[PDB]
Amino acid sequence: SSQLHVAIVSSPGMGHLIPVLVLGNRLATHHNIKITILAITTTSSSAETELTNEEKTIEIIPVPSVDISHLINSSTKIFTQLRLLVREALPKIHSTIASMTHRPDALIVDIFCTQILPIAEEFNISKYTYHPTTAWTLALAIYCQVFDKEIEGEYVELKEPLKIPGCKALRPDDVVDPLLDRSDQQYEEYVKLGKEYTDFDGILINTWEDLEPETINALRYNEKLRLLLKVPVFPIGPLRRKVETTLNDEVIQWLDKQNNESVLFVSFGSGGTLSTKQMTELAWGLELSQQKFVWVVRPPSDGDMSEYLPEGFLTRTKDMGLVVPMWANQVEILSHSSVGGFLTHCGWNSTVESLTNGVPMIAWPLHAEQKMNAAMLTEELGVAIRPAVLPTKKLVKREEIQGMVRILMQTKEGKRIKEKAKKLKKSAENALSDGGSSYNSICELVKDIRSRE
Repeated sequence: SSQLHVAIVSSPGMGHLIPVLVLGNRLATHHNIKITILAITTTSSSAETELTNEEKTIEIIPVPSVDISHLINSSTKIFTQLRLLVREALPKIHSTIASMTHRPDALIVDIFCTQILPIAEEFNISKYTYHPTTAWTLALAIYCQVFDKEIEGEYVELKEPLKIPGCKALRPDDVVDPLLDRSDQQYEEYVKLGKEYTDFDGILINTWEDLEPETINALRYNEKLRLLLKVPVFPIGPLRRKVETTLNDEVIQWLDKQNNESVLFVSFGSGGTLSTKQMTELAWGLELSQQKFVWVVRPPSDGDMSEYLPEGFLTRTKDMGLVVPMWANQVEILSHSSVGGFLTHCGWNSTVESLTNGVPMIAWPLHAEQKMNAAMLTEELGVAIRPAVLPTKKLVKREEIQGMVRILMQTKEGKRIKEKAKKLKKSAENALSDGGSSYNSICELVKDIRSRE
């Protein structure tokens, strides 16, 4: 009777489900909320079998999408594909919710599912969107419908940056992928998402007031912005996975010998991979740095580990570093006391796993909103150092990579950057703890749900 039913909808891919699984976990930590996760999938193996609880409090339901292969081609952007899939899946999602015996009191969609909006309206459910990256990139998405109408040619071409009312100016090189090419599908789909945000009952952003106090304030009170929005923002971050016991973590038992904060963690996760030329440079610059590291490798994309590395790389670096194939327990490593640095694509979940541990960063942006994330982490916050030219524009050579490592790990500049990471970690802990802003922002989102019911 008293307890709420919240349904969170995840677009496909572990990279999208885990944040949604993290968000439901927080809602249910402090507020008597049954979480159902509608998990939009696409097709793979005999994994067509498409933590479901003893008390039925956190259930994952697979929602199998309909096949979009006939609406795409080999040159379609992954933003556009994601949007065409959710668009096409809409009836099956209409069907899932309609046949749920306990219908949800509130529906939260992730950022790639805002087209579910009519379904929530038809069924009369409170609607919300989960923006899982900066409030900055959120304010860009919303305002882009104004930049659309007042800029004539490409954005990538501009001489001066982009004035988001209230907010840091966005230098054209640092723009999100949908905005690289105005002729593309994804550009016109991005401008739409921006106008879809405002139709929800509120927006949740995985950030916290201290980290983005101007942006969040702009969102709430700017003259020019509040024309576009008219709904509240709930900064509830930084949300991310707790540390897990695992079975024989080869990397963790390595790190137990090393000295405190003396290892550089290098991983792009699943986000991405490097080309062969950029891979072998990173191999040298790590080798050259005379610096202890753990490196997660994905065979390269030019458009047995030894093969795609400099010859006898591992044989040489045997004493110094640790090379790891495919994947690692990233939250767990970043939580090791003996880790001091992190070269990362700046995916906002990886960033937040690093910050909440006071690990500073080498910002290596790759796609999506990562450039704009790597801009905040260096200019705005000073918790990271990026390469002089975004590694998407020009190769980053081993000499620069070498000095990057040495600065971060060895010098007093590195110690100050890490000092900033440890302060950010602290103000995140405050924001999450009882009475914090993110804590109260959640208790304020609950208040909104219980009000419309």
